[PDB]
Amino acid sequence: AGYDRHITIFSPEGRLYQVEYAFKATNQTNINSLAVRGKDCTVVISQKKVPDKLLDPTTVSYIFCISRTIGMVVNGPIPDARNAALRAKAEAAEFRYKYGYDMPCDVLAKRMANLSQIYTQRAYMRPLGVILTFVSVDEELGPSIYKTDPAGYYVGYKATATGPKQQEITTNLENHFKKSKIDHINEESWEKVVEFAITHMIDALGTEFSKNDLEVGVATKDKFFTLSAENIEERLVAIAEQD
Amino acid sequence: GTGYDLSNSVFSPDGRNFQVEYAVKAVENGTTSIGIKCNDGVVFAVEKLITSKLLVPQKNVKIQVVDRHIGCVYSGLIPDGRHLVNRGREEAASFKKLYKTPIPIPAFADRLGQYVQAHTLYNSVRPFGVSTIFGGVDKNGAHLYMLEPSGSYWGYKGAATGKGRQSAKAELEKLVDHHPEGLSAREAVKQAAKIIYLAHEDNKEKDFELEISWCSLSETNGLHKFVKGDLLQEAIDFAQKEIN
Amino acid sequence: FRNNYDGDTVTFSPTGRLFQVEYALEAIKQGSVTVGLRSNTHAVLVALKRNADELSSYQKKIIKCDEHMGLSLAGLAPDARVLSNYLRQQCNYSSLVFNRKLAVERAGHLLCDKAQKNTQSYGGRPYGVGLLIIGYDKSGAHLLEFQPSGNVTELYGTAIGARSQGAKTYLERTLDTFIKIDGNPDELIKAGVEAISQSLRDESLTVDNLSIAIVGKDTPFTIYDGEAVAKYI
Amino acid sequence: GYDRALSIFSPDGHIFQVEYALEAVKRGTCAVGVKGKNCVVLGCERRSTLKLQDTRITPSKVSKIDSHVVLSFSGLNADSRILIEKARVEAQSHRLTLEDPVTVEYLTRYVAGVQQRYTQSGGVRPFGVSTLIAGFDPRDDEPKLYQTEPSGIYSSWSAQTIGRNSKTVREFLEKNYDRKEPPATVEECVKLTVRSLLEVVQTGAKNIEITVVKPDSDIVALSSEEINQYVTQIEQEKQEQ
Amino acid sequence: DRGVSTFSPEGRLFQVEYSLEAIKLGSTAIGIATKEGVVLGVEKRATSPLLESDSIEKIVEIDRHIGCAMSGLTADARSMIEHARTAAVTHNLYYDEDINVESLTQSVCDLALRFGEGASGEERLMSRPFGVALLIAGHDADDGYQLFHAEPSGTFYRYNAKAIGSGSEGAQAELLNEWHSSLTLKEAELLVLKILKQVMEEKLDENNAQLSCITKQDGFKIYDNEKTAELIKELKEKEAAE
Amino acid sequence: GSRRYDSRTTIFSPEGRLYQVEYALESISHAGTAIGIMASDGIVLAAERKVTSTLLEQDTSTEKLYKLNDKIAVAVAGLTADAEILINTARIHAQNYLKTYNEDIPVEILVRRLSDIKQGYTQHGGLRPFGVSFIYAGYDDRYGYQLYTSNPSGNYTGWKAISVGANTSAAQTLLQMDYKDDMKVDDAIELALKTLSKTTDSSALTYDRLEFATIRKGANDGEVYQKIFKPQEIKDILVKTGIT
Amino acid sequence: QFNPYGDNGGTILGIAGEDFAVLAGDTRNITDYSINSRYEPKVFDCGDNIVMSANGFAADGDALVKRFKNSVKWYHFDHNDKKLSINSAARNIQHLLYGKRFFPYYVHTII
Amino acid sequence: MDIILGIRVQDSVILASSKAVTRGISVLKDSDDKTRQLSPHTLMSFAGEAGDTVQFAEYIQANIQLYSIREDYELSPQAVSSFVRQELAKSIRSRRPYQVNVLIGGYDKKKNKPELYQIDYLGTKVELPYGAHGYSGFYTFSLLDHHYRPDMTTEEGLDLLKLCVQELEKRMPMDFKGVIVKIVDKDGIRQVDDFQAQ
Amino acid sequence: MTDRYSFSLTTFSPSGKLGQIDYALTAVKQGVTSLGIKATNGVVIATEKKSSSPLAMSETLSKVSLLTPDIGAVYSGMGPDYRVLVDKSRKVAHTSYKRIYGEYPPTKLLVSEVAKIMQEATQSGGVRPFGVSLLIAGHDEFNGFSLYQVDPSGSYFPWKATAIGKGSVAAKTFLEKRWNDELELEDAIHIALLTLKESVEGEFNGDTIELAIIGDENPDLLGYTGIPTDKGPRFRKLTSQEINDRLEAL
Repeated sequence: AGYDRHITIFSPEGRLYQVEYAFKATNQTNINSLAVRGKDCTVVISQKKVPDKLLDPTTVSYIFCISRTIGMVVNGPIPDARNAALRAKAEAAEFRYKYGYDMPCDVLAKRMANLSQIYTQRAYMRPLGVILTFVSVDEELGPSIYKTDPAGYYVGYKATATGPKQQEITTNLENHFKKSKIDHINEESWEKVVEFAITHMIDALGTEFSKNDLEVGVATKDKFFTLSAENIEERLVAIAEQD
Repeated sequence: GTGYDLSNSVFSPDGRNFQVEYAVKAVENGTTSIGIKCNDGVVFAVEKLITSKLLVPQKNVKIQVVDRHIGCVYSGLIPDGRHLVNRGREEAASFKKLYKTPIPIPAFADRLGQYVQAHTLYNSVRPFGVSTIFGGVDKNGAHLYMLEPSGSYWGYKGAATGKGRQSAKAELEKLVDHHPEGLSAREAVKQAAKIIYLAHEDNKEKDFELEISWCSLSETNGLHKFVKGDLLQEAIDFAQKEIN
Repeated sequence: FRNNYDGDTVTFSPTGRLFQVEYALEAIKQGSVTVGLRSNTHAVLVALKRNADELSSYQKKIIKCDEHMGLSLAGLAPDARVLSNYLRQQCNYSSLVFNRKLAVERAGHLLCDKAQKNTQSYGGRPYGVGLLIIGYDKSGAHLLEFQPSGNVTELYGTAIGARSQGAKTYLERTLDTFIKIDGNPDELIKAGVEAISQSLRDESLTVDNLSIAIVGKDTPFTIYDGEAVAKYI
Repeated sequence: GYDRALSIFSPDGHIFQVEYALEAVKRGTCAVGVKGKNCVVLGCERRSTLKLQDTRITPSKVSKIDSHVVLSFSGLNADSRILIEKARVEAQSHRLTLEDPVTVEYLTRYVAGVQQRYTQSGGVRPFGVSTLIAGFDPRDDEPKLYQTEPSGIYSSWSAQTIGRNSKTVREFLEKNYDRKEPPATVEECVKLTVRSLLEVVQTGAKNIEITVVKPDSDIVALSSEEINQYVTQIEQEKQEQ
Repeated sequence: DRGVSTFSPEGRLFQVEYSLEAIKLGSTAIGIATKEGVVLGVEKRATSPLLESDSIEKIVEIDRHIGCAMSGLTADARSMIEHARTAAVTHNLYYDEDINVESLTQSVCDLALRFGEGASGEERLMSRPFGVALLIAGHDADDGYQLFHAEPSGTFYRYNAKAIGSGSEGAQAELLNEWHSSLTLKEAELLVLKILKQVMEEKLDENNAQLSCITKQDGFKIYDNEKTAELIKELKEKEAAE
Repeated sequence: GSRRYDSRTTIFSPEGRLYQVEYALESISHAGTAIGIMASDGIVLAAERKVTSTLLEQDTSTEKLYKLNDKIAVAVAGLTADAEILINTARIHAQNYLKTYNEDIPVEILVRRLSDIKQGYTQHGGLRPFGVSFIYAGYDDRYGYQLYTSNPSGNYTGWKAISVGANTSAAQTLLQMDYKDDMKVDDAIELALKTLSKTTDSSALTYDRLEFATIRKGANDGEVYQKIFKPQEIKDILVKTGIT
Repeated sequence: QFNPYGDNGGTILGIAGEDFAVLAGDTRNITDYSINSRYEPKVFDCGDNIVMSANGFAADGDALVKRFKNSVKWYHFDHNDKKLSINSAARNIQHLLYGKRFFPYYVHTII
Repeated sequence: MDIILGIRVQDSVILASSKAVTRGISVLKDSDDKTRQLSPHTLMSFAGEAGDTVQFAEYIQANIQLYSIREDYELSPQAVSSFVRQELAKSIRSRRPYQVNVLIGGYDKKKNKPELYQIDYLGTKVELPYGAHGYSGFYTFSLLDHHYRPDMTTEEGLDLLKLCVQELEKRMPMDFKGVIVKIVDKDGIRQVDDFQAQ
Repeated sequence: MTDRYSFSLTTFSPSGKLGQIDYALTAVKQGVTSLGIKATNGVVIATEKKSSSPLAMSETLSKVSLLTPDIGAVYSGMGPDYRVLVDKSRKVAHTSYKRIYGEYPPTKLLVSEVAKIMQEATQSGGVRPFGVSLLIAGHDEFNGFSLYQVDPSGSYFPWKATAIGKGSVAAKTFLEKRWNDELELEDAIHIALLTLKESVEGEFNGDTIELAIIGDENPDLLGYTGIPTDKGPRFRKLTSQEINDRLEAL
């Protein structure tokens, strides 16, 4: 009856409210992230917001190293994001062991999607209020970005963004692509693609960034890594001499 | 409609988990305790309200060790905290058995997070009614951590929780601003005694028993030990002094 | 309000209260009175036993857990049994597996952990009884107070049950005195009896009415009931 | 997994589901059993939600638990099936291990306990059935009549009934059955059983079915006709006045 | 709705209180305990004159040295008695002696609170408290003749005399007055019989009241109708004076 | 907790009725009408299909008449899926009886077993019943031609002619009107069809809207034949009767 | 293969008098040809005026003696301080012993 | 082993089974009935391992009796046997197989014909004019292969059994103490009380 | 801890309705249109690719899935619910059939299997029905070509043609006029394309249409040569190009 708004069962309009609310939860952190694919790399930027001075700034991240190859950034509270990280790690390991090759991004995405689908269908499992963007330079497919949500949806993008100002970034991004006509930043070094990444997050959020305001992650052939405040700064500098 | 707060795993229309938040309240209604990270260790201290003179002095200990290099202190529903330490212990052992080396702090923390976060996933269990400040020394540094009923945790330069939370963080923020160099575990012990003392003012009614403990790479060898005797009085003194 | 959040122990109120646990604590306040007080050499328990009719027995409130430990109960007796039985087992295990008398401090820690499971688990129910635990071990005499909330505290003395507050205040003053009753069992008992009398109203403590237990240095946890407590009124 | 306490206590000391099961009993056709001096008769009225039935096959109301014990009921038909089977098995099991068929009492106590059990186990609702179990104890000639209810309570009767309007027919039995001289014959017992049934069955030959149980495994169900003869002669012990 | 092991704001277990209520509607059972034996008498309470009164079992033997009277939803007592019997026989097997009555009683009460729906404490597999109370009386060498009242709460008390069931408060009050240390088996039989008479709606006779006693010499004996009738008669005369 | 969302599907009303059962029966009454008529040399099962269109393929369709074994078949009224679950298991219990005793299973045993599976959902488990009712048409060496019916309460009974689904009272009344103990298969078919004709909630009884089945013990053979009528044959039998 | 058993020698003797009884046992404990101890008691006081010895494979004898003392401990607990009569102790032991009928306590015991 | 013979005449089945139970060095009993009536027209004879023998028999009895009541019908002999076979065939792969051999002689009231089935502890079943288990068959099958006729009377079958018994008493080493004969026909099951001297 | 939700979440209302099931049917209604037309020598199933942003990559999402080399399924309703049903359906085709008979299951049986799962979600304790409806099209040596629709209740039925979701009714109506029993696959494709066009709100081309067929055997897609019994898979997903070529013949 009127409990159809507590557990994942259908409402008379054919909706799962708990899933809906879970989506709203992803915004609680107030961080925006984007990801774009280079010619042979994949960058994801996510803002970093350290309010309290009493925290050790380096322990704050919503970007996670899943496997030597896959990188994942979460938009959502941390206890749910970490819970998803661990599992994504457990899964990527198991896949390597059982199949003899590294789990690809899309498959890892898909697998992560399916578990979510499950919380969507069983009363006892609450969905996780987080959206996961997996990125890597798959050995078979190239730079990749696959994102999943609490509804169990997942898909691949030419570039994406997520967070409170998703729409603004998306539109700026879409525009850049209509202009270029290609599906990736036509750039050789990931350093530059990281620049475009930040540059456009600035142009769209109408904000300037300091080194401790971003979190950057890159994924190249046979490796994914997070940038250091200093590598980030090298970028911040490079752009502040272009714009 | 309403009712989104009668069950622990239910998301509200605003995307919050009300039972987790009501849990936090049980925390706030509790004693204060803090953690000050330092140049090669961490110090923990907690206010211990003296309910009556019938209480035997220095006996109802509250800080807890995990393994041999980790201190744990929490404010709130004491038992929930103890429960959280039993798992910590078990998870520490499991790590050592399989890997030989004692559990690294970041890793210990996450093990804690994950168990707590798990208590916000089902409506057949209630979240934890405690926030925990814990840390210690490992292969590469000192680590201080605080965990909330939501399972959120992060690394701290200093941390505090409980009723005196605010004044405590006030003091702590002072320390971080004034001493960017770090603090000697010797100093931090004092400072902790202070912060607790000040923080007792937000509850200036009942008298208190101070309790500190530390883990320092040169003062305790990386092992968690409590502060007793000579070293304890020094801090109690340094405290009662700067209270005025 | 309350009526919505008191349905079970797995629900926190908007204040951060656990009503089922709180409600549990009430059955204790409903129970008869018992007092504990320790010196540095002995620990005594004096508890007022409560009959149902003038035609019945006075519910036994003290239980021996080991030769070195025991407790007086206040509240729901069954839950007392379940808990003392658990205390009996843990004492047994220490003796058997380590040939070590269980530390009261540890016995305490164990009781807290047992109750707590019934205060965070569905369909379960907090225990409805408070416990006064005394014991002598490698570090002297001890007295522990256990509450269904899971909270256990070691005190020089205390009292629980209906009107407990009388004795609890009495001891709070009588402290400096009794804590020094070393090497004299009967006195501590007396001190206990006096204290217990501070929470009376009904009638004076009698033969069928009183229950005292003592543990100490060269004294194994022994239960004195009726015929033998006569000299302590 | 499913273990919800369905039978539970309510503020006044009642177990509703148990009580509501009694209602389903009241809603079922009447069943009567009266015991003679050398027999026991069990009669039952016939349902009427629809008619065009195949009288040949439909599971009648009286069932043999064993060659010397029968059980009739009033209530959820389906619910009764479970009790019968369970009773039959125990009838066999008892034979296998004691090398002696059950006494009606044993069989009664068995069925009874199964009912009680369902009133305090998780995940289940009480049996919506009450039964009349009759027959003779092995090698004995003293007739046995017992009744059981969803609560699980049981006991014996010189005569008794359950089901809709049992309140009315009980009265007839209470008045026409004298414990000083129970229907001293198969005939008069059958008659008294029919008379009683008539008071409520409301003149319907094909509405009544009667069964007689004699000592040493002699159990016989009357023909639609032999009963009709009883209905006939009975309407005369009312008309001749 | 709420669970079956929920505590009221007054600190009591609902289902327990509720069952205690159901117990108030039962046939009276009285037991008196003297230095010559223990009497347990009960009111059959036939719900119709066609029911064969002797087929009412409300006083059962647990062992030769322990008997028991029930009051309440008497079907719930079956599994209790069984456990009581097995508990006593088993004890004799493992120790070559009789189980102490307290011990037997205590074993029965251990069942009491084992109800719930996944109550994290052990494996409680019973959906609701017992809707019945027992009067357990017996004798052992250590503590003589004893009478115990066992309630669905897990608690049990020892009484010199006790009444349970519908006429409890009244009967209890009467017992309270009439009872004394130097009572005799016959006097006790009488009181039970008398007090039963009082609280009984229908007129007490041999087919509706049942007496039984347990003594060191002959053990648990359920009085046969003829013996009880003689006592009933012996009573009309004791009462028909002053 | 979890109890919060439990409907208690196996409880009694104050009136001693089973909600879920009563409510399932109601579901069934909105289902296509199925009829079973027992003759002296056969049994006819006929059913009116619900949910039709110009595009629905009637050729390779069987949504109401199912074969349980070579001597027994059932007509369904209710949820087609819930049906298949019970069918697949009934088919199996048939084969088990066979393997165990090397004799085909007596119709009533098969029936009683199925009815017992339904009674279960009525008394324990906490699951919704199956919204299905069956008319079984079967033959056996002990009773010959048999027609039974089972519904959600797990109760079953035998019949000379019967119907389930929508308009039972209407159809029943019509059947009580024209049925007679000494009927014949070709006649029962007609009756079956007529009855459907006057209860149909549609304009005209067309072939595509029907499913017909007969269980005849042909004289020149010995083996009970089961013939599930093919579309063309329904059309034919329909013209013969004159509905056209 | 692992042989779960061993023999530690020793010998015990018990004699019942009119108002007394004794249970004597030697004090040597061996293994094959070596003396393990010249003084390792195997006759113990189990409380309630009951002495017992389980001689054979010491590990088993020890385990047995342990389980019995404990049975005496719990008899007190469960049956309100009642003293375990010797006849009762005996029967109790029968059960302790027979519980291991399919992996026996390789010992010959006396109380 | 003990003796279990069965012979199907025209209107009946006659089972003959030895009266001795020997254990070690002594014959404990000389009047054993190694038979159980499964149903009024079905009798089963059994032999094999000490306990398994009666235990399996009585179990099969219970199960057939139960079915009889649940359906107020008597399973055909063929049915009872297939049932028994499967119980055996399932046993052969259990932890401790029933080591029992049985002959089932029943009168099929529907077909109005006597039947006899031989089933071994492995669940090997076969229908036969006459059968035996153990060593007896080693003598009797040839004897019967020669003296048996499909149209014999109950009396003729009994005499044939007599021959069998004699041959067995002559040549078998163990004193089995005679046999108990039972005839299964249209009117039920009866034991020939006169075989120790006919 | 533990899934204590052991009771049905779909029960009967007093009107005899199974709420959760009707509701799932609504969810289906809100889903994009998908159809399937059956030819004499083929079957086509198609649907629209509702690109939820131009940044997303359309190709990386198969709404049309191959279940066996001769069977496909398309849907309308909640995609995730679908994706997991394909996984299971693909697995069951092996566990309950290819691992026992050495050959792929026939359409109706596979369908029968899928349907059973859906039913379970309607009665098992602790779950909610699937919010999807599928159109499964296949072929098998003994039944020829078929097309089935499976609803959240678990009911399935064969069709000459049908459509589900948003523009169902209009589409069902459009098909009823064009369809006939002498349609050669190309023509049905065509019809499907037309039918699809009317539901499609904006862009219409091979990058927004996912149309697949079940037709003749295709050996060039087998991947190996040398065995004359395995003639090739009959299911083929049409390419963007192949769709456009037929679009440019509107």
